[PDB]
Amino acid sequence: DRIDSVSQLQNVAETTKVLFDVSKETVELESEAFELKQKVELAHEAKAVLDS
Amino acid sequence: VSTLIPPKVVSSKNIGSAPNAKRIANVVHFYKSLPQGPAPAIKANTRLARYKAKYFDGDNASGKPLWHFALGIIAFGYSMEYYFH
Repeated sequence: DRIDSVSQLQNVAETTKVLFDVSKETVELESEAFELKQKVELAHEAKAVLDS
Repeated sequence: VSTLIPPKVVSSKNIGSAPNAKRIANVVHFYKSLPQGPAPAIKANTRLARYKAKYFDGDNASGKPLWHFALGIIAFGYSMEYYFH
């Protein structure tokens, strides 16, 4: 029981590393999303005054 | 902001509480021991050890050694009684 409880952290360590770095980088690169979102809002405002 | 890291934190985490306590007990109990019936040490002959390896062996240890001892005792006692009575 000790053997098959321990025998899990062999091929999952790389998955944990890659998921950690990917999730952290995706969370912290939200600056691009914020810039695109504000550009979209301002373009929408310009189009809005256009149809107004 | 870092996520939890279970498989990355296993240095301090052991297998429950009892399994890690008994791991040290069971790892060395099977290390320094005879493989299979090594060192029988059957050979012994020092009168007392001669009895040990001749009749007092534990493989049978029946009443035959006891009967032989009783026969020797009564044989000596016959001469003792002849001397005394």
